[PDB]
Amino acid sequence: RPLWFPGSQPPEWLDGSLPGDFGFDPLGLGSDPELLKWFVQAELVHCRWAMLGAAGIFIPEALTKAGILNTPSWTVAGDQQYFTDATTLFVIEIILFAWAEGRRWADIINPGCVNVDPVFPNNKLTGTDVGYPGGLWFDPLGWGQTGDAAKLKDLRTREIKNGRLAMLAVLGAVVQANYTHTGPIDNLLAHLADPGHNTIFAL
Amino acid sequence: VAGLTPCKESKGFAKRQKQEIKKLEGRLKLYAPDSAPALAINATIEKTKRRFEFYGNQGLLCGTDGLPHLIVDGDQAHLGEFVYPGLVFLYIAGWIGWVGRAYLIDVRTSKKPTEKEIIIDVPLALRIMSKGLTWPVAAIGELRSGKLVEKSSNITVSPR
Amino acid sequence: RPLWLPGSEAPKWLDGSLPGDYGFDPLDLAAEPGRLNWMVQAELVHCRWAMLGAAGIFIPELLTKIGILNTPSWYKAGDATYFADQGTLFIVELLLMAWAESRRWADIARPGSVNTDPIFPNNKLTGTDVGYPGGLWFDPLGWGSGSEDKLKEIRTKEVKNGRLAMLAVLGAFVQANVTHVGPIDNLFAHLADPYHTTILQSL
Amino acid sequence: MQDVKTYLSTAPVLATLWFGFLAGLLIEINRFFPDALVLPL
Amino acid sequence: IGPKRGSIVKVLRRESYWFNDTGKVVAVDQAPGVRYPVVVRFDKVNYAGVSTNNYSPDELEQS
Amino acid sequence: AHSVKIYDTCIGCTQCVRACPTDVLEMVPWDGCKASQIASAPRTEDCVGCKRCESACPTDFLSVRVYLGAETTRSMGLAY
Ligand code: CLA
Ligand SMILES: CC1=C[C@H](O)CC(C)(C)[C@H]1/C=C/C(C)=C/C=C/C(C)=C/C=C/C=C(C)/C=C/C=C(C)/C=C/C1=C(C)C[C@H](O)CC1(C)C
Ligand code: SF4
Repeated sequence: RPLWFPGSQPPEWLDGSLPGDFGFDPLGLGSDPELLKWFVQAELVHCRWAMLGAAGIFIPEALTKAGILNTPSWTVAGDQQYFTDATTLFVIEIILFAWAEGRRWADIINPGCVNVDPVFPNNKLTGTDVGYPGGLWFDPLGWGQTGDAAKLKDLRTREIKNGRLAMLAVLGAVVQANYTHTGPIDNLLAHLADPGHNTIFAL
Repeated sequence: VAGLTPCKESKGFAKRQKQEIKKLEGRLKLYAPDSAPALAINATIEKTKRRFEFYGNQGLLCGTDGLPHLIVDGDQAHLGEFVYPGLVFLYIAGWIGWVGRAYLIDVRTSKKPTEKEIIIDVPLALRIMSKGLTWPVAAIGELRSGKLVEKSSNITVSPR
Repeated sequence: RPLWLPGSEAPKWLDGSLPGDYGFDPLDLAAEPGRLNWMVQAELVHCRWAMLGAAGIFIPELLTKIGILNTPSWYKAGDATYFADQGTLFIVELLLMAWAESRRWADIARPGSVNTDPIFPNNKLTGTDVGYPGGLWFDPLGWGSGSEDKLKEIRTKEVKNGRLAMLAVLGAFVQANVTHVGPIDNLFAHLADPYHTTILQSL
Repeated sequence: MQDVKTYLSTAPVLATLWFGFLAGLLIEINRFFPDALVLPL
Repeated sequence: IGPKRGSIVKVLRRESYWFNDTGKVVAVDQAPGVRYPVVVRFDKVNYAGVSTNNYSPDELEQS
Repeated sequence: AHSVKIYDTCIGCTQCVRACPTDVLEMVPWDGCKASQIASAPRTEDCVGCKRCESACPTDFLSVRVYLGAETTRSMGLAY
């Protein structure tokens, strides 16, 4: 078992059964079993929103620097004008995510209850674990439903560790915009020129 | 009503608007026009001018002091002075009184009823704080069903 | 049966016999014994007054937009003059509402008591269930009798069309309060620019 | 969290968290809607 | 004597703190000559902090 | 001086005598409790009136009861 602090004893609540479990709990906030299942569910949607966040921050701004796309910076992207006002873009999204996350709220509380499509009862999700819904809408290639459990755990471990790098990255993009007032691709190319000086201590 | 002029046509109410901006304009004379403390007094003046234009547009009654007076009798012109925010208040105050009453019933039928009042059971509390929304239909419903009041034979009464 | 919230336990009072039962009593307004008999009668007048309300608010305003009635708006219909005084028509209504609702009040209190005529007692109402006064005056086509599974479907169709009308009439009320435009024109201003005619833009 | 949330559910902490939210709400009502003497609705 | 051990009684004694209050009987003394044999335990303490008090069977009814 | 009265609600728990600082109360035999003893106040003229016995009585309401009446040099607690 790989662990974050190789001399330390791993915690009792982190038994290695969860994907991406490396025993990192110094404050011990996942000690309660009922709160640990909520926090794993909190970490899953945090990971996937940050990877979707990192593909809208670092991917199109790299294409903006390379001249592939003329999209604005991620900090000033909400300030731009669209066909729908940004105040009423939220309540369209809030209504659309009251069905997306509110039906996800029932799956965390009651597993195996919102897996059936209400409009057409023949359609259902091929998922058995909380946080991994499956089905055609979410797993159209069927890679997440495998018979073997060792490959399935490593692929979920691959999902978590790709997630938590982006949660460092989107948080990294927030503080870089607050400190340097510059896009993080432009902070990378400034750091790729002279990495000795172009850092956080360049002021 | 009650010898009070409306505040939109009150000369004393317009005098208090004139002498409040003039107090704040003289405070602005010792600052730079683009300075940070001058933006606070400029926001104070626009807060004052918003206030006086809001009081005159609501049909407020101003006396001889130039001050807006509230008519709490239940006048059809004056509902938002006492009757409308009173019904808004009593709904909120009855919400506080109904979710505190329903919490005590929910913890009286418990193993240790006194440890649930120093340590308030938030999943038990938050599931009835939502239920305090519809409380006039639940207070008079408990009043009509007899569950709101306790009979005097089961109430601790000090002797005569 | 389907419920208002998947993964949520149905309340013990709403057991699924009542037409239109989706286990929707989150605030417990019909818990008490003997209370759900009053709240169905309350739902039935409110749903039928709203379907009477929606046929007098939207249908004459829709035909005013076509222009084959030229009826005034419903929120300005109290200012319209008639052959009677507008204040007088209130009290003549509540003398007729004193008769019609107190005959309905005794049916909820003592069922099977006021189905007979007060004047010519050979005329008796054929309704058996509380809240369904079958007779020649109210159901002349005899659609309120049959099998219990067939009767439950048409009683489900009253309240599902009735709950929509309640939401409708409550919508027209708030629309006429903050926008001061009649609700068929509010529909036609929403099919032109839907993302600019929203409750946030109307505040 | 079997005992940390029990401490967080105590009477002084829940009074601080509620009145922190309550005075936090009533201050933010008094920013966007200040000088409110008459309810217009 | 007494109503029952382990039963719910209501105190009719005027000067007690637990007048018209639900109490649980824990002991009834069957020795003759005892004026207040029924020992009733209460969920709430009085101002002295105790919950144990002795009452006669004439000052209690079953509720 | 002070009149200390014992009532029949006493359980013979003896703590009214143990709380007495002027030796007023004593435990006499009795037939009305499990302990088969009741308090009494023979030296009630020595009573200061402090009601330490009423503070230590677990019976609701109190079995020992001190009524503050005529006060003399015993019940005033003076040394001069
Ligand atoms: C995915 C993680 C990640 C990555 C690769 C970067 C990369 C960069 N950051 Mg950094 N940063 C991060 C997250 C990240 N950061 C976080 C979480 C914060 C909040 C504290 C910031 C806040 C921050 C500021 C305010 C600034 C930078 C700047 C920079 C650049 C110079 C290096 C430096 O001074 O680092 C500073 C690093 C930190 C303050 C935090 C350490 C970063 C993480 C937490 C540790 C490493 C994690 C992981 C092992 C990285 C894997 C890298 C791998 C892909 C090769 C560099 C391109 C500077 C810049 O613009 O350069 C011109 C700048 O001024 N960063
Ligand atoms: C676990 C543990 C253990 C024990 O408990 C102790 C402690 C220490 C406490 C711990 C730890 C912790 C931590 C580290 C935390 C952190 C986290 C994070 C950072 C997150 C993020 C997270 C993040 C996230 C989700 C993110 C998201 C994002 C997004 C949406 C974005 C978006 C966008 C885009 C696309 C672009 C455009 O143009 C703009 C926008 C719109 C802006
Ligand atoms: S303290 Fe009270 S109960 Fe105990 S012996 Fe003295 S008088 Fe009796």
